[PDB]
Amino acid sequence: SQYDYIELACLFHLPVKLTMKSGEVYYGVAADTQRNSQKQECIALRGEEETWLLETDQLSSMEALSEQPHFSVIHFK
Amino acid sequence: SQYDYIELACLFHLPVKLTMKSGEVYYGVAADTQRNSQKQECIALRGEEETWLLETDQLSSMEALSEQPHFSVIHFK
Ligand SMILES: [Mg+2]
Ligand SMILES: [Mg+2]
Ligand SMILES: [Mg+2]
Ligand SMILES: [Mg+2]
Repeated sequence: SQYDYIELACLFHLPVKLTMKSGEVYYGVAADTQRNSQKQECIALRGEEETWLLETDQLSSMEALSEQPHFSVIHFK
Repeated sequence: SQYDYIELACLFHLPVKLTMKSGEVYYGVAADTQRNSQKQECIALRGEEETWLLETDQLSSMEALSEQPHFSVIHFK
């Protein structure tokens, strides 16, 4: 069917590179999905120095930073 | 879910103090995960003058040498 690769990255705490529709890039460990204070759906990404709540509606791509069988680069919407 | 702190240390190239089950201590920068020539899973630790392939099965503890929001210490076994 249809795999939720965001959910799967969080389930396995995968290291990922996230690119936003703005073009900004973030690197870190996929921690969890949650809503931010604005009630927008987010992925919690634990980066080197801080954790970001990044809106899933604003994701352009998610890239694996490790070898695993699930994905290399996922391009969204 | 459970985090791979060896993977995360290498992802962010964290400075770490590694204590082996022998009691030997190594300091350096976490570089990469790879198998050694004996096919054992290792962390490549870049020391001051050389890089060591240290078996992950032989790790006792990994201590942070920098303040960061991932760990101060990880104990194995
Ligand atoms: Mg939205
Ligand atoms: Mg750094
Ligand atoms: Mg010296
Ligand atoms: Mg072994």
